[PDB]
Amino acid sequence: GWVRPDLGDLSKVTKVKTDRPLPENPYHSRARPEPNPEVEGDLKPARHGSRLFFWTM
Amino acid sequence: MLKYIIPTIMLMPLTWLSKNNMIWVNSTAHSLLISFTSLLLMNQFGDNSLNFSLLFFSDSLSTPLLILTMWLLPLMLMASQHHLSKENLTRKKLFITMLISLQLFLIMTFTAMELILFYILFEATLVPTLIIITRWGNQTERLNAGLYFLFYTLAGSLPLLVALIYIQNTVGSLNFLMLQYWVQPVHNSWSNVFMWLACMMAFMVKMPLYGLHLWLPKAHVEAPIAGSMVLAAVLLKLGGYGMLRITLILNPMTDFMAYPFIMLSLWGMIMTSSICLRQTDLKSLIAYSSVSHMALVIVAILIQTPWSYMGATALMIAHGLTSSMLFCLANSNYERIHSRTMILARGLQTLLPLMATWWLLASLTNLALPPTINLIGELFVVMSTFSWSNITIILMGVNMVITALYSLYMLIMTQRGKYTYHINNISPSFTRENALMSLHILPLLLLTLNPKIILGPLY
Ligand SMILES: CCCCCCCCCCCCCCCCCC(=O)OC[C@H](COP(=O)(O)OCCN)OC(=O)CCCCCCCCCCCCCCCCC
Ligand SMILES: CCCCCCCCCCCCO[C@@H]1O[C@H](CO)[C@@H](O[C@H]2O[C@H](CO)[C@@H](O)[C@H](O)[C@H]2O)[C@H](O)[C@H]1O
Repeated sequence: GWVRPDLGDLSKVTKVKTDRPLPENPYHSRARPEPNPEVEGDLKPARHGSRLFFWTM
Repeated sequence: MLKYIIPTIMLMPLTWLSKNNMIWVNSTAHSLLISFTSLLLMNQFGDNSLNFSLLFFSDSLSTPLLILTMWLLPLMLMASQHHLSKENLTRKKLFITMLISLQLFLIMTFTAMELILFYILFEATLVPTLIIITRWGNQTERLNAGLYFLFYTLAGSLPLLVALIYIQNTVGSLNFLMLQYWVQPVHNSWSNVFMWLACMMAFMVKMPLYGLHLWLPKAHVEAPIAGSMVLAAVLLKLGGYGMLRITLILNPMTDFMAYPFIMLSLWGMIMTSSICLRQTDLKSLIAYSSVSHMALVIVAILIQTPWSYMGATALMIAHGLTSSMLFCLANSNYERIHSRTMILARGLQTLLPLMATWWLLASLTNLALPPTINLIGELFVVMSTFSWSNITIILMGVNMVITALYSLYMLIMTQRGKYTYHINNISPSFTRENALMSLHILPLLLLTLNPKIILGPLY
């Protein structure tokens, strides 16, 4: 009772049920370094302007 | 300071929009009006300086220098308009523009509260000064004189720029008021030895210090009269004014770093006074006279005493008017005989009796006849250097003797004796020439009645 698969059958992506648990860290990754502390707040005008030498603005 | 900066700028539209025949009348009149209003800067207080804004302030040191600067502009216009008569009209207006722009840089230089704003304006005065010398000088050597003036100054200034920026980095500010309170002592080290040199060499070259003075006789002999007037009266005092301010942050290292420069000044003043006895060129004699006088100012600033600072402040003002007068007097002779050779035209008191009075008065102030402010300044310095070391009175005494010898030698050679026979174009002194001389000597003699306003912050 063996039926030959059709053209395109064997290239199908299929789903398979397994009782094996999905690996947790397949790449064996170390812990990622923490991100740089985010800078947040309300953008206020620069205090006393540029403050370049004598400039007052 | 905007009540002085803005009207000074408005002199440029006035000159360019004036009728072709009124450029001198208009610029002279309105520059005199600006000079009048500069007296309002004498609202000085016993404890606090006059601080107008974050950019400009005026204490008792800068106030007299500002008034000298603004008084000099009308005098320079009067002194130039004769030899510029044949000049092209646009090139006459460009000449006046160079003088106005110099006044602008100067009054901002003397009132800048921040030292890096002072540096830029202090340097900016070079361009108009150099252009005046090299464009409107008369001789071939004016080109070499421009280069010596430019590169002597820059050799010293560029180290000063590095030192000031380094000082701002470490102290956090260059505001002169802030420096008074945040100043820390300077401790010995080769690193501080060169910080001290960088902070003081730019000003030493401007004074000039003996040894570093060679640019000055070159520049004077080649500059036009107006250039020589501002050079001697004000631009030399940028060195003195800068030193009087920066020495605040150089203590106590100034105790021993001063020695090589006091030695140069104390000995240099005798050397340059003696050079005057053998000068053949009248302008060169007056140039070398300035070196001798400014040597006293350098010594006074470096010994750092209340009496020496008062003396230096008076000497700078007194020298400014006297040396400017002497250059103007020699110029009036030159406009007649067209040579600076001192011995060429003799016995002029016979031909120009009233101009011989000006020659006498100018000489008497130059030798510091009491109670002129020339004597007040020179005497206060001598009192303080005597306490610094008693033996200095020997060198001070000799300089006073030699100063009298060359001052009266210049008077006797040009004004007395027999007139030169073949010189027959000595026309009577013009009103412009006599008014120019009197506008030098009268304010100089008037200041004797009230000398406290030129004695500086330590009065
Ligand atoms: C340039 C004029 C000086 C000429 C001589 C040259 C001096 C040396 C130049 C090197 C740079 C030094 C300049 C020093 C001043 C700069 C620092 C400063 O001025 O502070 C910032 C300034 C705002 O100035 P502020 O104190 O706030 O006063 C406001 C008054 N309404 O904001 C600024 O920075 C801009 C101010 C620059 C100064 C010139 C502009 C002033 C506005 C007048 C412009 C002309 C308007 C009239 C147009 C006429 C058209 C024919
Ligand atoms: C017109 C030019 C004028 C030139 C004037 C010349 C002035 C000469 C000043 C010399 C004194 C310099 O200042 C001196 O420098 C050295 C820096 O190494 C400091 O001393 C430091 O280095 C020396 C090495 O020689 C160490 O032994 C010492 O332990 C260390 O603290 C001194 O504590 C300081 O007294």
